Amino acid sequence: KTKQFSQCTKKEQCRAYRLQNDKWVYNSDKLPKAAGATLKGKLHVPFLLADGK
Amino acid sequence: DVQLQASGGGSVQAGGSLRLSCAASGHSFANYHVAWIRQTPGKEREFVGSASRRDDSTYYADFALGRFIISRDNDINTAYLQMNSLKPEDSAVYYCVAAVMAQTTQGWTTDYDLRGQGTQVTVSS
Repeated sequence: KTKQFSQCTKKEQCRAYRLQNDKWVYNSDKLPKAAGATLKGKLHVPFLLADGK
Repeated sequence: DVQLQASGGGSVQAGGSLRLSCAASGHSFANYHVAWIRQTPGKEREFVGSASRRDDSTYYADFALGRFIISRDNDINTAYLQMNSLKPEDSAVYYCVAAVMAQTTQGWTTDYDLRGQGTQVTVSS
């Protein structure tokens, strides 16, 4: 909804955020964490070390 | 003790004007958000308006817009509320609250970092 907000004049007085529910991410330190239990599964790591000739 | 002392009220006919002052004794308003709270008898304290020195902004309630003005004079560490066009519904006691950021300005403030004694305003029809 393209909703305006009166009483605010200068745009950098505040900001706007983005929200998403699916499409999870790796536990990278370059992002801020979400709120609540931060865990909804685990995945496997391809290219594991193994013996060879 | 850092105390806020409000004054400037009284009884005035409807449609007039008044100017309330509340000053701080013990500390200055140099780093305080000033918010005015009104308490009519028989109901709960209602937000009136707030002013911020950090962004020089002023927030006003629905009934307060177009009639009330908030100004600050840090030289004599006081906050002024100049209202005009009095109405009978405006008769109540007024306090001013001084707070150090802390996001206390979310709707109902109900924090009172610094609480002061209020002054009574009567509006006669």
